[PDB]
Amino acid sequence: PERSMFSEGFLGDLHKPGEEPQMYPELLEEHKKFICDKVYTRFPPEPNGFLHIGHSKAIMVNFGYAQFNKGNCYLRFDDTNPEAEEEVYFNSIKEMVSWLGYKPWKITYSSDYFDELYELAIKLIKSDKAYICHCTPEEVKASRGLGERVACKHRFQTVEHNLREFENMKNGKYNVGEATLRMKQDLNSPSPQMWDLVAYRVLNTPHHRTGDKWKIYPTYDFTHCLVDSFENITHSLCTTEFVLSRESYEWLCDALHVYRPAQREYGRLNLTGTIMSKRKIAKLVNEGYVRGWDDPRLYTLEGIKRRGVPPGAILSFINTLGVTTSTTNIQTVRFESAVRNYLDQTTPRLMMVLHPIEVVIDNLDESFSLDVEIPYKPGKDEKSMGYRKLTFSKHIYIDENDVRAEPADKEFYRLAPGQPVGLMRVPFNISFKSIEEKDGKKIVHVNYDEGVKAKPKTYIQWIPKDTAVHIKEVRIYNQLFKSENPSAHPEGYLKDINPDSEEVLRNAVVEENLKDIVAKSPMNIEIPGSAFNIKENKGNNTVRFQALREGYFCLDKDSKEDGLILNRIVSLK
Ligand SMILES: O=C(/C=C/c1cccs1)Nc1ncccn1
Ligand SMILES: [Zn+2]
Repeated sequence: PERSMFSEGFLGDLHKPGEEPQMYPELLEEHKKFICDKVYTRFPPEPNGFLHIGHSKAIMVNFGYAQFNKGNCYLRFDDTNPEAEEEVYFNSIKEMVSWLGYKPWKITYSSDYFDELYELAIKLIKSDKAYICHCTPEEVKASRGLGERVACKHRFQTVEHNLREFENMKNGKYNVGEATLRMKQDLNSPSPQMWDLVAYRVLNTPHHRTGDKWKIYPTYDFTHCLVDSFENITHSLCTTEFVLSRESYEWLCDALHVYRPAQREYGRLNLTGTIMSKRKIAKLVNEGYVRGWDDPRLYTLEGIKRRGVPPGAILSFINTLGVTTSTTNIQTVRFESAVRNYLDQTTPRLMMVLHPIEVVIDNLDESFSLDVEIPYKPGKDEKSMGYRKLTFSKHIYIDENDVRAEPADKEFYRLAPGQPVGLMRVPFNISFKSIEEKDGKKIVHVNYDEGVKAKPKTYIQWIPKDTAVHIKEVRIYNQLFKSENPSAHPEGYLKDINPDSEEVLRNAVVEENLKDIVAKSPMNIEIPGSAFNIKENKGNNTVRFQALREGYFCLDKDSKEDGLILNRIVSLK
């Protein structure tokens, strides 16, 4: 069957809610009375960019564990750092959580706790566990041993001197960088994540949610653990990148006599052949190598969604990988295989011709009409998706590569002189007659070999000409880079772009019944017995189908009724 990842490995061996290891075990009664034996997790994306595919593991681990155990999961924006904070990041994050079929129990912000965090900075100062430093960034490197660690004169300032200076920082007394608030931890400890970390930095800038009220803003080292305690996070799950930071994490809570959440780290998801440098990908969008942050060639969530990948395929893929402390190293070919096997089960089959050539069946009359009924998914579940009718007549389209004017060879099974080809779901074959040159285009004349039972070597797809839908653009996508390590290219990652990563076909046609797939979309066909049957909302990305001999496609963001634009999700293979 399908073994869930939440009952195995890293997630299946986590503690029960309410049994988080505490230095002071009496801080659980106020914690237990809030959780009521429910799991409480968080998702804390920083809203200064788009989510890539790695965040889908962060989303699945945190919302999925909360949902698997009938608990709750916060959607917490980590707007600790005040900047321009463009609203599209906040929306895109919300949409990508909702798109993956997870509903947050409550949407919160890190800025929501600036008041409570300022009170705990005083308590830490009053506890002689912090101090204000006026050191330059070069000075603290020497005090950290850029070597032998030495203390600073500020560390021995009286408690009342720290209180006096911090109230000055609050009221915009000093400039950016000239004054900090460092935790008084331990300099003999070998962990560099404990060499008097900065807890508050003076910024004197407006925050998009709080404005000019705050002139000093805390750091990540101060914010993560304390906001987890405020929201009674039973399991605070993050990537193994911050495993050394768990000492300072647990330190700050034990230094303030607050509930100490359990930070357990999992290995992040690393796809081979992916660059994660936000600046590098920014360079691509600006110079035009891709047509937006949601370009179907990117491994950002918006781009993967626009490529046409169904959300359930992503989750089904992360689940089969599992979650351990070991960081992965998965080839993108295994990701495309998962999406391919998912669409094989959940999409209807349509007839599309990418490089059409007009066919004239000479021996058929103009009034001739043979209705051919075709199921949307031939197989064990035919009657579930329904049937459709195509009218076979004198004028049809087939693919240029399915007809050749010279006799065939051992590798060519399609239309040729002396070698008839079968038309899908059509009783009898068509035989080659001649090729007419007309209006620049080529027109193949055939006979319909009616009444003669002869097995063809293959059956090709075809479109009725009179009711064919003409597609403005079909975009065939491949890997954006030629190699699996673009940053290691001797001439730079820009010199490793795949020029053929996007091919735009201008003359494709598809059968009329695509209009029927749009009307039934969002279709949301389910994989029996699978736990990853996510229902989607309306949108061109949900209009998915398989072109019977070409691959899987969907409607792009830019598609309209009088201007269809298709994306090739993944090859047929
Ligand atoms: O999509 C990204 C990276 C996306 C990011 C979003 C926000 C910060 S990085 N990288 C990629 N690399 C190789 C091939 C395709 N895609
Ligand atoms: Zn100092």
